[PDB]
Amino acid sequence: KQVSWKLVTEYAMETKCDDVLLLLGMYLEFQYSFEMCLKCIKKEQPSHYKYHEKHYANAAIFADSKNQKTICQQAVDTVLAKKRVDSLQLTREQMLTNRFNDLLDRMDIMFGSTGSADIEEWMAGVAWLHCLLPKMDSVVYDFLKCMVYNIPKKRYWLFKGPIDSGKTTLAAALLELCGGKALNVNLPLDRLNFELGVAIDQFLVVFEDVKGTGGESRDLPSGQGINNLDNLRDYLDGSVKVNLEKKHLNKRTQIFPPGIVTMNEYSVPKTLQARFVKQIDFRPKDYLKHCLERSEFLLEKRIIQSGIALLLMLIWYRPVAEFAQSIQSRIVEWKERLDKEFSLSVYQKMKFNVAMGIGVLD
Amino acid sequence: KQVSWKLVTEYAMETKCDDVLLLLGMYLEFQYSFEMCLKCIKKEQPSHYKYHEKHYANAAIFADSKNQKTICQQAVDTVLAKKRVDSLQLTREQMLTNRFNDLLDRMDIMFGSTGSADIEEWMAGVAWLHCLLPKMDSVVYDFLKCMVYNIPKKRYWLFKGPIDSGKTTLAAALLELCGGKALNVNLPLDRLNFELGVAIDQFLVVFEDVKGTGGESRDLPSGQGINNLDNLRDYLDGSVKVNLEKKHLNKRTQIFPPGIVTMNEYSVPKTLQARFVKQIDFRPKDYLKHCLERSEFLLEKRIIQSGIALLLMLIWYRPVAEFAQSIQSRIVEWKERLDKEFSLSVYQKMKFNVAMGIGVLD
Amino acid sequence: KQVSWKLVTEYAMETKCDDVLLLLGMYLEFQYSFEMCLKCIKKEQPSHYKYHEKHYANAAIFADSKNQKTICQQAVDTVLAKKRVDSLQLTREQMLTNRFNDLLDRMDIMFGSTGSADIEEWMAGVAWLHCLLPKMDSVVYDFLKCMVYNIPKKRYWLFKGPIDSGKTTLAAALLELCGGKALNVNLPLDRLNFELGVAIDQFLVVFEDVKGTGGESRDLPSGQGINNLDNLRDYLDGSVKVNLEKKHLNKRTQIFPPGIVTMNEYSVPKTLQARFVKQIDFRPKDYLKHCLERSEFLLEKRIIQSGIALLLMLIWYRPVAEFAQSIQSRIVEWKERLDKEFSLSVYQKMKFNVAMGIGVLD
Amino acid sequence: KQVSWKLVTEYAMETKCDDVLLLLGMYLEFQYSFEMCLKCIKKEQPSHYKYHEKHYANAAIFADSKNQKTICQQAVDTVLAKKRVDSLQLTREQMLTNRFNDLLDRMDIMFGSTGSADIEEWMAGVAWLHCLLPKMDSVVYDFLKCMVYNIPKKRYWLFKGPIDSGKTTLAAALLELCGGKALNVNLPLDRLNFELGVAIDQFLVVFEDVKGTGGESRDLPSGQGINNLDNLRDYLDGSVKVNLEKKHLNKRTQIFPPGIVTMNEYSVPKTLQARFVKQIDFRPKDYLKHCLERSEFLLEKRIIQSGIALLLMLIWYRPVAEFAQSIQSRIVEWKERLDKEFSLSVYQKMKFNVAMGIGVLD
Amino acid sequence: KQVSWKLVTEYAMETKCDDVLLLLGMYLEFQYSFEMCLKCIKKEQPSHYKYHEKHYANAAIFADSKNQKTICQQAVDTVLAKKRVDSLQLTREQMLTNRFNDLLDRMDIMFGSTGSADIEEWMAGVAWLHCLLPKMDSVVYDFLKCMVYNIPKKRYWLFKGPIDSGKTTLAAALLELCGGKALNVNLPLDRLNFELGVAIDQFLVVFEDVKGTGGESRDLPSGQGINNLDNLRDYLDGSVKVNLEKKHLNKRTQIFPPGIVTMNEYSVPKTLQARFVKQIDFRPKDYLKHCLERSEFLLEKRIIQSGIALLLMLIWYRPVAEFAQSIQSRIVEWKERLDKEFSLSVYQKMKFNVAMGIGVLD
DNA sequence: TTTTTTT
Ligand SMILES: Nc1ncnc2c1ncn2[C@@H]1O[C@H](COP(=O)(O)OP(=O)(O)O)[C@@H](O)[C@H]1O
Ligand SMILES: Nc1ncnc2c1ncn2[C@@H]1O[C@H](COP(=O)(O)OP(=O)(O)O)[C@@H](O)[C@H]1O
Ligand SMILES: Nc1ncnc2c1ncn2[C@@H]1O[C@H](COP(=O)(O)OP(=O)(O)O)[C@@H](O)[C@H]1O
Ligand SMILES: Nc1ncnc2c1ncn2[C@@H]1O[C@H](COP(=O)(O)OP(=O)(O)O)[C@@H](O)[C@H]1O
Ligand SMILES: Nc1ncnc2c1ncn2[C@@H]1O[C@H](COP(=O)(O)OP(=O)(O)O)[C@@H](O)[C@H]1O
Repeated sequence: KQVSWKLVTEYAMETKCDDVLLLLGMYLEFQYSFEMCLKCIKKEQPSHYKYHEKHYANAAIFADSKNQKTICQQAVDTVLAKKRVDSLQLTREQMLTNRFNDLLDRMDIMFGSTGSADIEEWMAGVAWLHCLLPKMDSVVYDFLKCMVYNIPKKRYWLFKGPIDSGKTTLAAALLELCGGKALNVNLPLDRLNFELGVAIDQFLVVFEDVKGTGGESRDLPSGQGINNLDNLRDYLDGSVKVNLEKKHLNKRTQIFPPGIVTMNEYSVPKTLQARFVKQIDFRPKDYLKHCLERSEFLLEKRIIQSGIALLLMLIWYRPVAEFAQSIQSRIVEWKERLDKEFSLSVYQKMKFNVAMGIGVLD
Repeated sequence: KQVSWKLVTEYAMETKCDDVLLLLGMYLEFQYSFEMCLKCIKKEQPSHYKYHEKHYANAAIFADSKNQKTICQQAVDTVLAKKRVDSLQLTREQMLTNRFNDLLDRMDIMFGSTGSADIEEWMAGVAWLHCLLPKMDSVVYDFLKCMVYNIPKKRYWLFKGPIDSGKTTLAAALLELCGGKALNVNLPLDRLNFELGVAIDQFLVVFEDVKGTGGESRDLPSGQGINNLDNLRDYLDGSVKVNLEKKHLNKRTQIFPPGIVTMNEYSVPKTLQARFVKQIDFRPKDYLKHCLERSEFLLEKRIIQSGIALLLMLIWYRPVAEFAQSIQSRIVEWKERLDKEFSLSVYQKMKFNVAMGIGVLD
Repeated sequence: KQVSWKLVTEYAMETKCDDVLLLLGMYLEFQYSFEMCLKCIKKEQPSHYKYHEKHYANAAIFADSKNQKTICQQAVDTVLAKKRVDSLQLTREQMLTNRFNDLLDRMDIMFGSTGSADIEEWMAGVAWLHCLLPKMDSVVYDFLKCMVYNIPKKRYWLFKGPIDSGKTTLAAALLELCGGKALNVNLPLDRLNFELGVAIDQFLVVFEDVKGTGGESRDLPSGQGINNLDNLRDYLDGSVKVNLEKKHLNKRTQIFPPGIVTMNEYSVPKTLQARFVKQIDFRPKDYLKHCLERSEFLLEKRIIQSGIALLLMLIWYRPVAEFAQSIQSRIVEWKERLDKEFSLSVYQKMKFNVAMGIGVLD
Repeated sequence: KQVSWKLVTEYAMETKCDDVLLLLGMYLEFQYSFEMCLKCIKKEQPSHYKYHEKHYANAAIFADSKNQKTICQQAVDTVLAKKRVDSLQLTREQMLTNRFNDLLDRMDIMFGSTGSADIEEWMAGVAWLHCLLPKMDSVVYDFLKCMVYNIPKKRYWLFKGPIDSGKTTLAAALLELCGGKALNVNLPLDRLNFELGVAIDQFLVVFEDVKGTGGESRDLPSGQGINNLDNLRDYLDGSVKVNLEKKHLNKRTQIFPPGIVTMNEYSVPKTLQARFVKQIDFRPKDYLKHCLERSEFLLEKRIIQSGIALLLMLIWYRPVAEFAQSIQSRIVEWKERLDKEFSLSVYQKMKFNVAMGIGVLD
Repeated sequence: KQVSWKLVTEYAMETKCDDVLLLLGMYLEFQYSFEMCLKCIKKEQPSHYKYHEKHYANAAIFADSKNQKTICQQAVDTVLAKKRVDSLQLTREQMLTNRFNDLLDRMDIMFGSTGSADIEEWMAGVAWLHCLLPKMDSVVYDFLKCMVYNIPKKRYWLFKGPIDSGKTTLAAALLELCGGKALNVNLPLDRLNFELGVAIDQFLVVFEDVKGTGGESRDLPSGQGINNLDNLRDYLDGSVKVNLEKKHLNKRTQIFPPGIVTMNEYSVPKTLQARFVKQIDFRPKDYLKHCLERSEFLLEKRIIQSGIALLLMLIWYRPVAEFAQSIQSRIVEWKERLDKEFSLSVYQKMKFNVAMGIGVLD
């Protein structure tokens, strides 16, 4: 009998696998007998136990084959081909809707019967995130719409505040909610060349902790990031296509993606201040610090950094009609799921605990 | 049965794909039944629904095949071969006539029944651009004439002026009309060679926002760009061929393209001013600035940066005889469309609105 | 029924193609029917209409083939193989005699019944070049002997003088007459390897617009050229075989070509001054500018740079006996055309016009 | 009806080709019929008229074949394989004996009645060059003896002296008398990897114009060469096998060959100074230059640089027993044949003409 | 029939052949008949006449084969693979056994029937070193066993003395008895990290001429070398694995090799003094200089500075039963050779005349 | 792999 190359390519497509060694290893685990597989019976990894039943007959023949890495390469090139087709043909609203579909799939497993996580612990995360800024759910929705519409010169937001105020916490959650990357522009103009190359085909970027110079009475390290941003003005404005470089690969011409700049209270040049739409001032708050000392599980599970928490915030607060037409069905299912388990009185009691600096789940 | 490699090569020539991954992704999705195909029913992308019914039989057999990327690589070689043949054998008037034909195909789709845009928005763009410089249609035409003749020494145009003065708006629109690339020569010398390699076979080059030295006299940043340009003087003149390189590929010998330099008001060494045949001064105009803020659809849809707008300007103002004899019959059809859907009073009112800082549609 | 690889090899040999993409593109055009081809009926490019009828049957079999680039790579290597054989086996007099035959073939097509060139406009170029230096045909003939005899350490010529004085003009014309490559040595030492590799198997090199270190008090830019070139002294002499390099290919060992160095009034080290035979000083001549300004057809058609203009000068002034024995019989045919289509007096009027700063033709 | 790969390998062994494009070009010329072959009738090159009649039948079938470059690779590999066998298994005296046999075969054909050269002008070469130094012919013998012994850590020679002093013409003459390759180590140390790779299985290495640090006040610019050699100490000592590299081929483990360094008057670090066995320093002379001005055939025909001129000198001054025993019978034929024409009285007269600066002839 | 690839691999294994083109070249020699072979009758090399009778049948088929280099590549990979199995097991004793095997075989040649120098020069040098330092025949055997055991903290020996005392000249011979490299730790601390990386995967390290501070009190130059070395605590002691990096490579983790420090007479901080297991003081002796001056061939043949002189000393004095139980048989022959080629009394005569300051062969 | 990256 012969290997079906078509069944391998299907598995790669449905697993969304970019990687020749990961695919090869995953697929070789299907050769052992289905009826007695310990990895199925512990139900431990979803990308195994959902597929082993189908692929056993092909995996047995594949284990005898001589072509193995050649079969996996064609499968991986098919998955890479779809990504490139999508990048050039989807509108930004569809890219975001696909990303929410990926997140909702992970939530269904994570809060399912074999799930590890309590939904009570993640709703405590929504209560703590809501106290970080005024009107958080509007701020998150304004951010999403701004990244979708991508209007020239209305592309970037500035996060400003003392050390330990929440800047990296909120930024990391937005990066997970709509996939993106972090950049470090504090380097010399020499090395920036490959640093800016991380943004190739990304939806969103964050410039993390850019350092100015001067203001030394404030007790701040000096660096050159603000000078660099002032020379990188064209990338922030975004009217024109710029050349971007990865190590060993040819230059690509792109409209550089929108993003977030985080900084301490360094002085902005009047030039740079004008490229931003909004600045959000973060300030330290004593009640939130006392709360985290008495609700450690938020930090230790990394709940407050995670985009699943921001999505649960959006699901609770925003009306169904703001979401795109195809995802609305999953959302009304998830709303009814949540309203059945959290009474509004319990959620207001969670928020009242956070405002008092007491532990959330008393 | 066996795959027809000839039909794949035919598809690549009709859609003009250079990317092997993009061609592979496109061709695979034809494998599903044409009678049901959702993107054909939705009329989503012209690169798909115009072809699916023809290629369906071959795409099913291609999905079974074991040398898919060898098939796609040969098809991409075939499209590259036509580009190099056309580059050595066509006169620059024919190269430009072919670029106008591509744009007019986009305009037929874009302003047809399937398309999203409409003419009164984009024609207000042509009214806005005409207020930027005196006699804009003569300046655009005289530029096109210069680039087609490509006379040595008498070859490059210099745009200078304060920030927010429309240099990059015009330069990006001229770039989109002719086709070409933007280069950032502000770099260190040891990596300029790969930057200049982006010019290979292009029709235009635009050297964007080159920094000088001595800017503190004006409160301007400092950078090497103007000194690098003084070392590249051989590339600007175009008297003799230069050697250009892409990463991992052997050097190619050709005459460097003509084009545009944009800069802030640095002092220019007189040996470089001797090499620029025309200098166009841009200055702040407050009425243009007020008009954009009240007419922001001009930015949100990128109407003012786009070469389709400049071609509509040429169609409105130029007499039919100045286009090459091949494309004239297609242009009189467009003059008829525009003179049907508009009147002089409508366009005279749009320019009247701009000149008073009123909204262009008021 | 199978492709004959020998027919493609003949076509490549008769056409002299060095790159695989160009050979592939040319040959794929032959698959369409000979009885209707528009490119044959217009007689537009001579590489097509002379060969299509012979190759058509094979081209349709080539278009079905699974192996196309492999076929073309063998054919291109066969053309490169002949050029390597001749570079070891021929004397330099025969190399130049062959290059003159190639030029005289182009002159038959340019000035034939089926081409655009006007012999009066090209003989107007001879008048302008004959004014640039005194005794111009003596200079051209002494240059040619220097390149043919290739006497060690007496091989290079130096051109000095202001910007806009005819030095790059005459260098480009000599470079087309002999054939060769133009090289840039103003970049730093560490990437010169692949630049000097452009000189492999060539007859001439021209080092364009070399920059010195000093002279800044004259308002002349500083750079690395003369420092680099003083390290390269071993390449200039041609007493010893050097090692030359291209990407992915092994070291070639050969004597480096003779050539021309061009520069703008920098001072030169005594070690470099010892390795040039003759220095030519160019000083601006006002009447040549006012002539050229009224004679813009010279620049558009590039006549004053073209090697054909110096070959026409040699046919006008030199005796017949001092061309090689096989090419004399074609030169005497060209002597007769020029004495039929011009008198002396029409040529003497043109040369008087150039002295007067009037347009060359009147 | 198959191509004989055996016959191609025999042609490469008899011609001793070591480049694939050259062998391909040479073998393809044999496909045309033997009878009418214009090159065989004129007898232009021995590598053609010796072999065509034998190889014709195989070359016609080679011209139909489609593996052509793989056939030539296996033939060139066979020739490179034999040189490595010789390089290990021959006695080092016999390698020099073999190289003289190659020269003595080549010297006989060029002084044949069919040859272009003549005895008196090449003996003027012997006269001029023996005048260049004190006791020249015994200095050449001392060099040959030193290289033949190759006593570890007692190999290399220095030369030192200024421009136009004579060092490089002597080094070039020795290089052709032996087998050898010139190297340029003035480039930065990390690039030298493939430069040193040329010495693989060579007899002599010569380092030409190696530059020190400082001394620039004499108009002798600096470079990395001497610091490189002090790093490359392990290769001069060569008491152990070094590892030498070339592109896409398995690397060679070998002792680096004996050789010569030529320099201008730089300082030498004591660590490097200790490696060189002998230091034959140079001084300029004036009547020799007066003679060359009047005797231009010497440089035109490259008489003074060639190893044939030193071999004519060693034939002149050396006793016949000092050579190897196989060539002893050839050397008496050249001793006699040379004396039979060129008597000592006329030799002394023209040697006086050099000494007096007259110009050598009569 | 077909080629046996295993017969080729047997020849490569038994010849211990490391290199593809060398294997190809030697195996092709077996094409011709065994009975007639001229090399077999002369017996010039063992690698031919031992095998030709056996391998002739295969070599007749190998000559017709169309993929000869692939056969040889597999054979060489088989010999190279066996060296990496042996790397698994090498105890540091067995490293020194085979390091000696490589050096005796070069002694067998150089002093042999086909030799190049006579032991009467070498033995007077061995007698000279046997009076440079007290009891030195015991020192070298003790030194080597410290290196073989590589006991932590017991690793390093300090050679101290004023200039011209014998330090560098003995360090050369010990480094050539072992294998290793020298390091120059006088560099500023920034550059030391790359210098130390040269020790990657080696048996021995030698540190040369560490500059102190305060040595100007005796006109000694001063520098950081001692202060750098005092800070390399973990590299000297050898209890823990340390990181090493070459330029352009990733960091390697290993125990740092043992070694020798040679020092120009400065003071040593008592921290650094605790790192060295034994200190050797070298002192000027004028009778050693008079001896050298009256025996200058000792230096000019470089008798003193070789691992050959130290191995020859280990042969003379030490007993046989302490050499490894395999290699000890090869010292039987060099003992009996020396005991008969040289006189037990003549040694004492030349040590006497050395100590007398008389010429060592007088 | 070589080149590019690294230095
Ligand atoms: N608004 C706040 N008030 C008090 N503590 C905070 C606040 N936001 C965050 N923290 C504390 O600071 C830690 C780090 O927050 P992060 O956002 O990573 O720092 P930064 O604001 O400097 O980027 C959190 O884990 C939490 O313990
Ligand atoms: N005459 C003008 N006066 C003031 N602003 C202008 C004028 N023309 C264009 N603009 C502004 O130019 C902006 C485009 O950027 P641009 O000025 O071209 O950048 P740069 O000057 O760096 O090339 C537009 O967003 C618009 O607001
Ligand atoms: N006699 C002259 N006076 C002024 N300009 C001249 C003269 N001769 C040639 N030129 C100019 O030389 C230009 C070409 O450059 P050229 O002077 O040959 O080299 P470079 O600019 O490097 O010195 C032509 O476009 C032409 O305008
Ligand atoms: N005595 C001499 N007479 C004439 N020319 C000489 C003499 N010595 C050297 N040369 C010139 O220098 C070249 C090589 O000698 P060398 O002293 O090495 O010069 P360079 O230092 O320029 O290489 C010769 O080929 C020749 O052109
Ligand atoms: N103990 C000694 N007494 C006198 N001269 C010596 C002594 N040791 C070496 N020499 C001489 O000193 C020269 C330099 O030796 P070297 O090892 O460079 O000195 P150092 O001990 O400073 O390293 C030797 O070549 C030798 O001629």
